[PDB]
Amino acid sequence: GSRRYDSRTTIFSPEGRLYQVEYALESISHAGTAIGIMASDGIVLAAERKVTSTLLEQDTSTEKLYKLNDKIAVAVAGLTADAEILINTARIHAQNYLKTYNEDIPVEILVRRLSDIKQGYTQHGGLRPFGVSFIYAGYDDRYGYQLYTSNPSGNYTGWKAISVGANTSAAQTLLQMDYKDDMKVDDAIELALKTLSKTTDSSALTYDRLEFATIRKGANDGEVYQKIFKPQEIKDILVKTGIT
Amino acid sequence: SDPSSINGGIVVAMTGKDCVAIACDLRLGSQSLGVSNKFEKIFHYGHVFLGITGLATDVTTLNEMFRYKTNLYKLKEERAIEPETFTQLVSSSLYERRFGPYFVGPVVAGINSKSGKPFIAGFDLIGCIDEAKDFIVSGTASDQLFGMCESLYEPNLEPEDLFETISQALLNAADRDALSGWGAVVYIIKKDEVVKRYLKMRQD
Amino acid sequence: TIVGVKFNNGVVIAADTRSTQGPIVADKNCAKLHRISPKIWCAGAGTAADTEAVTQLIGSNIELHSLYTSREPRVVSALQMLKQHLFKYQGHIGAYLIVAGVDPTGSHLFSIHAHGSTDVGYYLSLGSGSLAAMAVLESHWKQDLTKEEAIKLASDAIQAGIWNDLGSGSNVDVCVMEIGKDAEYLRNYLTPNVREEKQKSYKFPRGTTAVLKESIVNICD
Amino acid sequence: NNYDGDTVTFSPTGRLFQVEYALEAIKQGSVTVGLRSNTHAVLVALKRNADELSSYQKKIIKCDEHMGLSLAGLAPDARVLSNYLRQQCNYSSLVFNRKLAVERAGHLLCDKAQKNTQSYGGRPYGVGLLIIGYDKSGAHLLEFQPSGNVTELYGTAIGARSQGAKTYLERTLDTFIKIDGNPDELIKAGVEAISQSLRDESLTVDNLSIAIVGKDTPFTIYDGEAVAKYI
Amino acid sequence: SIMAVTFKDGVILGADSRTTTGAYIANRVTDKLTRVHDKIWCCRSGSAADTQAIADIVQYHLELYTSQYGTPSTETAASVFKELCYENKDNLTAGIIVAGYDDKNKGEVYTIPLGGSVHKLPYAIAVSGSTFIYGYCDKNFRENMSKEETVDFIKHSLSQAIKWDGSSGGVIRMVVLTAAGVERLIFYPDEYEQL
Amino acid sequence: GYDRHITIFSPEGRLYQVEYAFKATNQTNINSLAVRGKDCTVVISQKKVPDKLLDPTTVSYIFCISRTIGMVVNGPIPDARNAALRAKAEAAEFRYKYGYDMPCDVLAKRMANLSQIYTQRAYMRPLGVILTFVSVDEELGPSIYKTDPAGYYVGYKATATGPKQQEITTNLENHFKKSKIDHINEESWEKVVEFAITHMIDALGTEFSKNDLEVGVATKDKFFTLSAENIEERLVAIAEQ
Amino acid sequence: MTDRYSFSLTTFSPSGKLGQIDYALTAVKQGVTSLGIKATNGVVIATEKKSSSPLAMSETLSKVSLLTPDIGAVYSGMGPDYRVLVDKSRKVAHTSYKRIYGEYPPTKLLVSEVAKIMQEATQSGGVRPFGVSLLIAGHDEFNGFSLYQVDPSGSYFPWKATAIGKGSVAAKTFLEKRWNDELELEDAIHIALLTLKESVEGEFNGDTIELAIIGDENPDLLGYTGIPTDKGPRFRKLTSQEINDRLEAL
Amino acid sequence: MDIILGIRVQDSVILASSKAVTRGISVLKDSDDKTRQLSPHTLMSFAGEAGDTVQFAEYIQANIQLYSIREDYELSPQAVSSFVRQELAKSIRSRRPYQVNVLIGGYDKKKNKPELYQIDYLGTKVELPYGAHGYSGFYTFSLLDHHYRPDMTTEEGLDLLKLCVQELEKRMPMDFKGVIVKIVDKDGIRQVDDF
Amino acid sequence: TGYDLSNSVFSPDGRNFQVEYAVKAVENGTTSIGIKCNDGVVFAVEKLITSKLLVPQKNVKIQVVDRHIGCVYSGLIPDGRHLVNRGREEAASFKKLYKTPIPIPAFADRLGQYVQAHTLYNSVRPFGVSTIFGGVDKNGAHLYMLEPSGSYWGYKGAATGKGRQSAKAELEKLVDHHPEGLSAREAVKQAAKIIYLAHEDNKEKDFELEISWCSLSETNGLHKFVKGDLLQEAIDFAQKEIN
Ligand SMILES: [Cl-]
Ligand SMILES: [Cl-]
Ligand SMILES: [Cl-]
Ligand SMILES: [Mg+2]
Ligand SMILES: [Mg+2]
Ligand SMILES: [Mg+2]
Repeated sequence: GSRRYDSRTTIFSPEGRLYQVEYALESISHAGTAIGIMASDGIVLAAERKVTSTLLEQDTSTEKLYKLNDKIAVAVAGLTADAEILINTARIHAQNYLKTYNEDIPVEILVRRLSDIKQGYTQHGGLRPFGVSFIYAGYDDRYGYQLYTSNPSGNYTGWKAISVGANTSAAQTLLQMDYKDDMKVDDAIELALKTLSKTTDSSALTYDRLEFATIRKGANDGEVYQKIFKPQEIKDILVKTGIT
Repeated sequence: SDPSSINGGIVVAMTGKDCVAIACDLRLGSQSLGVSNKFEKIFHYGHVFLGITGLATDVTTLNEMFRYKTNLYKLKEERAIEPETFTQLVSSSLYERRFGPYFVGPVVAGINSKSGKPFIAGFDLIGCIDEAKDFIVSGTASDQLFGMCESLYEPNLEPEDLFETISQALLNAADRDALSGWGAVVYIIKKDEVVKRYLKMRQD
Repeated sequence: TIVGVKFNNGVVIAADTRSTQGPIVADKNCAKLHRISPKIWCAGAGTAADTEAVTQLIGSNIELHSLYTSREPRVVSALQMLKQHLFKYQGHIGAYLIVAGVDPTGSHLFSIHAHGSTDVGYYLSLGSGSLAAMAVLESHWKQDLTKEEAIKLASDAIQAGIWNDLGSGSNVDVCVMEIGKDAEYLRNYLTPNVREEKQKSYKFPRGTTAVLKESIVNICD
Repeated sequence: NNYDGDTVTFSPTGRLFQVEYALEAIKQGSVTVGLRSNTHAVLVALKRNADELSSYQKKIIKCDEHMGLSLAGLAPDARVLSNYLRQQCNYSSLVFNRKLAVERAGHLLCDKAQKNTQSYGGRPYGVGLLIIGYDKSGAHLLEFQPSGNVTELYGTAIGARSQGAKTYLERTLDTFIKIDGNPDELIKAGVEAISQSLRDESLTVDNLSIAIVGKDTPFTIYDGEAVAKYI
Repeated sequence: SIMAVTFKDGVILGADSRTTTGAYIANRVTDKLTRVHDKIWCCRSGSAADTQAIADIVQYHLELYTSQYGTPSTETAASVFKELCYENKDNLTAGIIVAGYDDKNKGEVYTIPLGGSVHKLPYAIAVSGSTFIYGYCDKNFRENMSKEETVDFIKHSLSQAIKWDGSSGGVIRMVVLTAAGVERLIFYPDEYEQL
Repeated sequence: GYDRHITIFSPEGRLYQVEYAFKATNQTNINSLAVRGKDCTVVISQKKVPDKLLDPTTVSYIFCISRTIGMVVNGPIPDARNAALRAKAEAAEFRYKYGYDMPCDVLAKRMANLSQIYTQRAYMRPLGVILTFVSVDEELGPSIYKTDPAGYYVGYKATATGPKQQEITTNLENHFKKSKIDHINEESWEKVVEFAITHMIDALGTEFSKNDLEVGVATKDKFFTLSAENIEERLVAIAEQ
Repeated sequence: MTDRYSFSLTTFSPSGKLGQIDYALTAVKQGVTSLGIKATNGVVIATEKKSSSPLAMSETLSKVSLLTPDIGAVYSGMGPDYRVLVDKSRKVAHTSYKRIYGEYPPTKLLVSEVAKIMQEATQSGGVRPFGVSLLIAGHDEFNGFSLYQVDPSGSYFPWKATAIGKGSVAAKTFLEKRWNDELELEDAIHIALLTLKESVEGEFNGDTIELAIIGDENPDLLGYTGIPTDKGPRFRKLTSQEINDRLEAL
Repeated sequence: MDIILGIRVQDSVILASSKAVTRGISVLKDSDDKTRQLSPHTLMSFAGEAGDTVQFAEYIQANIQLYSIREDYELSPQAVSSFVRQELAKSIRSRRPYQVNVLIGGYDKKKNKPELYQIDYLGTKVELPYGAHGYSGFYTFSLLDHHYRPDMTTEEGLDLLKLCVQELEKRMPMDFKGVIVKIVDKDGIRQVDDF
Repeated sequence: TGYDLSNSVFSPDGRNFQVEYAVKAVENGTTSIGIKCNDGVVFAVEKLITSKLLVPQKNVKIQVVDRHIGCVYSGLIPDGRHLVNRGREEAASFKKLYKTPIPIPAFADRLGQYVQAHTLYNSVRPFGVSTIFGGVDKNGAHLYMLEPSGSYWGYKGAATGKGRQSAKAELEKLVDHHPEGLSAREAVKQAAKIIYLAHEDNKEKDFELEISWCSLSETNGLHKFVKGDLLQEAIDFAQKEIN
């Protein structure tokens, strides 16, 4: 019957690894690099667009950086289509929590649930896992500014600074070298761009090949603003740090 | 045992010159017993204002529901919902519960951010749209409000004048209804500023 | 009050503009003339939410059908889809509709009861003003009506309803669907009930209303 | 070879190998004999033990007062099919106040076995049954095979070395068919028949299992000291 | 008032043209004679909604039947009507007379009353509230009648019923089912009243 | 190579199971032809009865789907009858739901969409048939729409299907180059059948007896098949000219 | 019986490739060239009508499809897969938007819904991916004119101008040279016809070319008058004659 | 299940709940505690249909205790009240609705403020300085409107509660067998041993 | 390759090998025939006597559907029984809705569509039987033969099983020598002869003959088994013809 054509996507190797999870991670390693850096007074998200074309509409484009609610954003690395399925789920989970408790969802709770959905696809159903790694940048009134990552395994961990996708090995060494705990957002912006500038497979890092976002308390008195940078705003911050 | 008149309360909306006004009483009761004098019936999703009269549990539930739906709208559309579109969403959501309806009389008020056109609308409990140039009324003193509005209202009132007209329309209607009153709130809505005034009224 | 009148080269539907909850007039100028399709129009009586909802659902499904078949939709399709939907709910959806339109087959005029029965006629009327309207139609209808004659007869039948029926009032809405032409929708075709000037102006002196508190509402991000 | 993975695959010569493997389970099973006259029908079964400390596997199951079978192969499958027969016999009684015809019993087992040979995921039954009964058309003996093939016979045998007993019954046919109104003599013919399928081992008191149904005899099973008479 | 009469050449179906809501005549030119197949027609009584829904489903079943198995018998059409009426008797209020012409069987008449039972008769008549009459002038009806005789018989029978009813009224419609084809007849009040 | 057993993509972006379904189309070794008149649509198909024990009246690859739509199948009779029953069901359901007779081209699209699903869903195999739908549509007039196992469909001025399809196609192509029009400029359907048969004889290079052919004719408000005697009368007319 | 294929037919290979998506893109590459160009005051989408037979009526087969009054779609790859996607796209524009908000969806959100359907065919049990790439041109009040490409993976990208299928590599190079941010609609149609002539080998006229625009509102195509806010569809399919007129001044 | 009172003072919330359980014409118990601790700084009193009250209270208690373990965090009184309201708002359009009325008294450790929530069986939530369910409010609200002061202490709040209970014992037809009083402050939940 | 391992898989030829493998099971089965006559149909089958221990006349292979349709098959006997069970459900549901007993062509397509359905999926196995069936309806006598592919046609005479080629040859002679038609009583005698002639291809074990018939004149349009004197008369006629 149909048993003949079943890939068995949810089985262990003799070494005790999940084939499809390992191969999904291999897929993600070829995706454009995404960096998250957490400062004392905000979080930076920086992502590299996958080999841009000159005739691609840059200003009205969203590939890497998505908004989950007013306090939480994600940077994507992997299949964009897969990511959008999970993002819409996360956006609904956040509104369900707000509807139930009349409080914005704590960052970890949203991350755990999205991570638990990925886990399910590795343990049952016989379907391929989601070929997606997320960097979650968020704020809540409990833990303040928080960075997390999740991967197709459904495992998630917290970070002061982290990279996903291409050249993470190289990127993580550079972040580990220059990062310190009493860092400001403006300093973290400079670190994120300098790191992408050195790890990129492109000849030179330009505004048209970048997505950028900050989560600051820059708005008046104890409130968080999400700034998804425009093309012209990336062009300016790229000149100001002296990369172009 | 008539759900629409257990908790009581009223909403009225009016159009002026380049402005709208929406107002409500603050009473929540259990029939004869007054329970709360701080129960606001007007909510806003961006620049779109929604008043809801009727069964208070459904007023709270629909507020929580339209916050949910407009939050998701904004994330996907990357812009705040407009009054005309929100009206259609209220209509859709009410008629979805056609044979198990929310016992409510919702009122939409706001200015279209693009055209600058003042907009008001009212609905029955299953979501039939009443679109009106002049005014919309809802609640246990709807008859009283219709009488006040139909006589007091004139077109193209300035914000400061429209305030007096809607305030007097509500106060005098609430004073002739047992299940309405215990304080009142009036929102004056201009294109890019919104003033909220609490009215002094008799507490009986 | 809603009427349908067939003429030489098409069909005309007319309606009043009064919405009521009990004895109170909720809307003085509501539109009871619905577009199922560009050249298929509907007049609705009964539960206002039900007539709008059932008209939009069939209208949506007709549009999708028109795209799939690459053909202008037919009135019999709108009729068949409406009657089967209404029959399913056994009259619990209180929509009484006059369905008129022009399609490749020709010009059609139908009525649909809330329980899912349909009729065919040269002239029809529905709603609380149907008997007032039908009296005018029975008195003045003739075979081989011209378009100008048909509009007059339809608007006269609505007028009978407006004056003599408490459920009907305000203005008259007409939609004319002629073969080989765009359907013309004449919103507020007649306005014979204009509110007379008020004797006095009830504009209040500013500061008349006592105010406990003032605050600025933040609607921005 | 390549066409024996499941019951949904024909071989290039038009064979169902999973069915033929199920048939093989019966040949490994202990011998059981069936034979009938015009008045009575008899089942004789050689029960098998795991060792001298163990009991002897029961081969004969009662289905109604007028019908029962003996099994050879997977005992749990005999339990499933015998339970199904009990329900069909019971349905016939409750709904129609009618004893289920032995022929209809056969037809129902056939159709149940067949569905398990045409559907993916399921497997064929791994047991053969000898159904005896007395209904409105007299005494009956059926042979069931998990291919679905059911056959009405004067006599037969299934299990290991069954060919010996089957040859004897083929010779004796004209004798035992006319044993009318004499239960003990028809059993004796059944015990002499199963004896032709013995090697080294002989029939002992806790080894032999006999069942009988007939004109004025409900389906009754004889085991232990009750079968000592026929050794 | 609806009746179907079998005659020499085939069968004729007749009815009034009046539909009522309370005492108000909703339609005074109603077509109560419905085509479920080229030469299988029915007369509808009871709920207008219920009879239309059933007549539409039966027409679908006979169209599908014709595609697969060719032209269906009048008996087959009656059976489909009964099945819908009997199985949904709790939620339905429909009384139906089925009349059809076969070249083999000629004219046949079947009645499905409120019960959901089926009866094959030479003729049938229903008046007031889907009320079938067993006798209805048994000496006024003879087997193998003429077209004009049959038309005259139905015209008279329905006129008498409209004289004493109130439910029935307007024009008399008839459908003639024969080998020749299908004919539609209409009689206005001024003709049929003076009888 | 399990990418050749089910309807999934091969490395070169092909569905082999779809391509093999097309080859099953010609398993019957029968050629069909469809042309349009002014008022009518004619479809002719070869009728081969090799066994002497067969009842020739029951051997047919032309189906009366509805009262206005006819359909000729090129492929094995089991898949032909599977498609026929479904088309009959779909045509009847359409009339019930939408209150008018299903058009030829809309039925074609519906059957093509069903065929498409078999090419995307793994558990279902494609039907090894090509469906040629004919009618005189009340909006579009004389209509020919043809479906295949890939889920492809299109309208035709005229068409041919079967082993010697290309020979019949070029024969018709050359006629329409000469006549300079999109149809057979002929009043009666009788003469449009005579054209269809004549051009099949010229293309295949074979003569036909009354039992060698099978003819379907669509007119306004009915599609019907010709009897052996109806074809015989038609063959006599060709011979006497 | 029953669908026993409840497992993914698209899985990760050790290299991290999704084979069935890669192979679907190969099917798109074999497909006939289609392109889209965005102007300041409109969008043009165009493709060749590769006719299977000259006896076939190429009018009946429509490669350029209206999705909403203001959104149109063209494809490269497997035609049948496109036809069912158009059906599903038209329906989802109603069920998941118009029947909720009482207005047609904006281009990016209908694209998002089409993308979702195609992503599901990539992960759901017992199905292969769709063997098509879509170009969706549309207008909406708050985003203006926009052009999107959708791939078998479910990925979508916004384009100023692009091409897909047989001669896309050459076509994209041609568009890069000709495209600027000051193009009027007529200029974009002219460039579209120039770009498409390169990829077409046989006859090049209004009968072998299919072309549609998202431009000004068309009151004449609405089918009724009387509602001032309803000004008619922005999607218009150019006629055989209208194309031939622009091929003379080429 | 009859009398449940609540007073929010400066630094605490006081819940008073009647001790009597009456089934038919007999008082089964005179020491019943009509309250469940939802979290260390959140207390819920309840009154309504027999069985439903305790079943609902324990169900809420389990769900809040589950959240506390999962997140190692105490949910705010506002959050707990919003959760409880949504559960009751589901109940009212169920096959068989929970007929339970609740007061939720909590100390918010983030705001350092006491909070009292009143939710009826329909899911009608309201935040109040003082609240009651059923006929309790009819006698006590006039007293509270008069004697209640916003900057009152816990001792002042207990004296004002004694005045409410004395008025109820005088003018109420049933013997509710006195009240169990529980204070919710920054230090948690304690019971007044003698009242 | 491996195109023959799974049902519903097209080979590069465009063939379903699993269906062709099912035909081999049919070819392996005993001989069964059908003869269409003036006003009805005759069915006959070869029953191999494996052992003396088989009860004569009490292992009936020909099955009735409704009251007017006969069914006989060669191949996997249980598969035939499964198909007849389905045929009875189809005939019952037809009669329930349409009143009239199912016409033979109508009934033929019901079996046809069901058998064809078992060639559409790999989760199911094709039927390992060719089924000869027919009877009398309003339009007269009808004989059909249905194969594992779902393919069926009308027949003047039909044959399937191990002795099909022998039976077909003897059937072809009857069609040629009786163009104006064969009578019901004649067709019973001819059926017997053809089974005896077809038994030459299966002559290791001796056999038992079984005949049934539907005739408008002889059985009043109902399906009956040929028993007693009429069966022995047909056997005697067949015995005289082989010698
Ligand atoms: Cl009617
Ligand atoms: Cl047919
Ligand atoms: Cl479809
Ligand atoms: Mg008051
Ligand atoms: Mg497939
Ligand atoms: Mg309350």
